Amino acid sequence: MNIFEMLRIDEGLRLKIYKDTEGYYTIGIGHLLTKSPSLNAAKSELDKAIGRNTNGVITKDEAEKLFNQDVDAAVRGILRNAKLKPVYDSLDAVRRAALINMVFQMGETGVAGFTNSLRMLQQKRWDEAACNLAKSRWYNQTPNRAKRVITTFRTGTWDAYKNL
Ligand SMILES: *SCC1=CC(C)(C)N(O)C1(C)C
Ligand SMILES: [Cl-]
Ligand SMILES: [Cl-]
Ligand SMILES: [Cl-]
Repeated sequence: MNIFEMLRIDEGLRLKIYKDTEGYYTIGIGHLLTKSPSLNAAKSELDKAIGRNTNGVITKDEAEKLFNQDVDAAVRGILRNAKLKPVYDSLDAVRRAALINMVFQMGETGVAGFTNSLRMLQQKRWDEAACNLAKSRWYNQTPNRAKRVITTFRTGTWDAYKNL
């Protein structure tokens, strides 16, 4: 198991424009196109992201290319962020994947806002971090995914993903 397989499970794969859990236009493996209500604005972002006239449909190769770029960007965003980098540096390889997962889903700014949870993770207080992470809109809006990510932080294993 690794970060790519992990996010593929959490995000799924769809080759036509769709609305994510928040109702935002998205495509591929959780690639957010726009927060704008307009399907035309989304198709225009998609064409720009892909580099051709897509008409809202992409191939699997194209979805996987956006995915590679998105995972890379999330990692580089953690490493350049002053609140995230020290947490990331403190963690083992499995829990690092959990942090990347959160950043991929909510962005660098959102995760940097979990000030108290980040401090507990850095201190390696795993049960206490898990309880604090669950006191969040994130957990309340997407409970099954949040539970998988939180269990990964708690245990340092891939158990929440292995029967999937
Ligand atoms: S978040 C810690 C916690 C409190 C209580 C309601 C007693 N629980 O069942 C858990 C362990 C979730
Ligand atoms: Cl998704
Ligand atoms: Cl892009
Ligand atoms: Cl969920």
